[PDB]
Amino acid sequence: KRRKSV
Amino acid sequence: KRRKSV
Amino acid sequence: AMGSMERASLIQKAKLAEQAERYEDMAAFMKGAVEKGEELSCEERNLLSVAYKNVVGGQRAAWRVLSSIEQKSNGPEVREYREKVETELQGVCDTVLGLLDSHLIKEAGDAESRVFYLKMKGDYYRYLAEVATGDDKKRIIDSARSAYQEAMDISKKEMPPTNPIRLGLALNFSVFHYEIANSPEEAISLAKTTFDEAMADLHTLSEDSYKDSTLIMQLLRDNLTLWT
Amino acid sequence: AMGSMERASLIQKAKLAEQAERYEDMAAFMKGAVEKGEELSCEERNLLSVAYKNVVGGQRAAWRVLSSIEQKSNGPEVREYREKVETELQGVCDTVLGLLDSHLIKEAGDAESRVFYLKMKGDYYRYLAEVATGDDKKRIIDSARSAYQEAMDISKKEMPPTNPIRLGLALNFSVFHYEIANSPEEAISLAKTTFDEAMADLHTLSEDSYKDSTLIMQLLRDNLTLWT
Ligand SMILES: CC(C)C1=C2[C@@H](O[C@H]3O[C@H](CO)[C@H](O)[C@@H](O)[C@H]3O)[C@H](O)[C@H](C)[C@@H]3CC[C@H](CO)/C3=C/[C@@]2(C)CC1
Ligand SMILES: CC(C)C1=C2[C@@H](O[C@H]3O[C@H](CO)[C@H](O)[C@@H](O)[C@H]3O)[C@H](O)[C@H](C)[C@@H]3CC[C@H](CO)/C3=C/[C@@]2(C)CC1
Ligand SMILES: [Cl-]
Ligand SMILES: [Cl-]
Ligand SMILES: [Mg+2]
Ligand SMILES: [Mg+2]
Ligand SMILES: [Mg+2]
Ligand SMILES: [Mg+2]
Ligand SMILES: [Mg+2]
Ligand SMILES: [Mg+2]
Ligand SMILES: [Mg+2]
Ligand SMILES: [Mg+2]
Repeated sequence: KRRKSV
Repeated sequence: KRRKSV
Repeated sequence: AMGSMERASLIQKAKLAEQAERYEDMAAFMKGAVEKGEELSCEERNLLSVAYKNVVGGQRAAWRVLSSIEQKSNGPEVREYREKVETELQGVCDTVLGLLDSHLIKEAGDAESRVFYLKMKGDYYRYLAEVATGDDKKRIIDSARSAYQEAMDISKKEMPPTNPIRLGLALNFSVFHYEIANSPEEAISLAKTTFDEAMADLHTLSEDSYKDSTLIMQLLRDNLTLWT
Repeated sequence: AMGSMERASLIQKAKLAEQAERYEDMAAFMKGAVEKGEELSCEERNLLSVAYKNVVGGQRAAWRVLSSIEQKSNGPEVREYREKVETELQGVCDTVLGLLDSHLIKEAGDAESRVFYLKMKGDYYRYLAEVATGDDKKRIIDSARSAYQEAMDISKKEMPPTNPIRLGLALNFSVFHYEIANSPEEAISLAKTTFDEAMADLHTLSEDSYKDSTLIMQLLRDNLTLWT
């Protein structure tokens, strides 16, 4: 998984 | 479904 | 704008752009490669096709969204923005058609190349026909028809029924019949005949060629399933 | 180039472009709206953010693909094309940062607006930091840090712990710690503290606000799961 940003 | 083209 | 870049570097950069899903860059690199004046190889024709199909495909998908909104609406904003997208789409089709007329098609002597470029000519006139209105419109439709017909005539004389370019040509010409020419019976006849003649030639193929041909045969089946 | 279009028409066209997934057009329409000089509403700030996040997100994804190819390779083509993508990415970050400095941030007095624009300032410096090298680099990193820190300071004083902009700010600042500042412990501390304080404030929320807050809390949990 790639880390989440928003 | 949408018809296929290629 | 790609005039100063080596041909081989443009091709290499097109492949990098494809990996990066940068299809506008991919198309510009491939336009620069065509403009070097040399014929394109099989792999290079495929890069040219993939690049522009992705670019025009994004524009068409957007145009369909905006046209749907415009039709439900029927101020000037929706129509203006649909027109803007339409004009840019037209410009990309005109660019491709220009590459084909100056001078890809006239130098293409082998069946594989000539059929590939005439299929492309029919596809980009068909895209122009999707947005066209009136009789200006009739000549655009007949240009798509004529290019597809010449490609079909060569393909039938020069290529096996399982050849993937022949199969994709027939698939696209049958879509042209169904949705541009208002000829769904012709579309269905063409997709069925093409599917049947390819089925009967599969036995001649290697495992790899079989995989390539059956992939496009499945798209023919998908269309017949939708239309019947 | 959007100088002749009414503000309300630019906003309307931004919403149409979003529906059509035309994010470059969306960003240009929203840049034109900012350049009208008036503050942006909550909905308009969201359109501005969505538009540029999608544009820069495509450039970053491409840059990562090309950088990976370049690093495995280590002629000039891969490096040249990575540089081209990098320069265009830098230009978009500089455009956004320019909009924030001329003059969104200085006119933003309410906490919701000021925190939103300082988060954006930290995000676009962080994107510049992803591609930067050396110490030129240190000042870029510290610019991202400083903008995030000021946003965090306001958010803690002025917003509830469940506020979605506060939650997204913390999420992004924690990514900044983990992958730009080489401070994974700080990243983990910040994501955990933020998650915990939001959990304890959920009881105050409507069903709709709860849905909005828990959506971003899940992204915090996703990161902690990846990092621990
Ligand atoms: C995956 C197949 C169906 C495609 C090919 C193409 O496949 C080839 O190119 C791709 C790689 O770029 C395929 O993934 C690859 O396996 C190769 O056989 C196929 O041979 C032919 C040329 C089809 C059928 C008609 C069109 C050309 O207008 C066409 C295009 C491409 C390049 C794009 C879709
Ligand atoms: C779907 C949520 C998580 C998002 C919102 C946004 O949601 C809102 O906008 C979207 C519609 O454009 C949502 O789908 C909508 O439900 C609304 O609540 C959310 O309130 C806040 C502002 C999050 C958290 C931090 C960023 C701002 O930098 C942010 C951005 C957007 C506009 C984009 C993602
Ligand atoms: Cl417009
Ligand atoms: Cl380049
Ligand atoms: Mg040369
Ligand atoms: Mg028009
Ligand atoms: Mg020749
Ligand atoms: Mg032959
Ligand atoms: Mg006005
Ligand atoms: Mg550089
Ligand atoms: Mg103010
Ligand atoms: Mg408050």
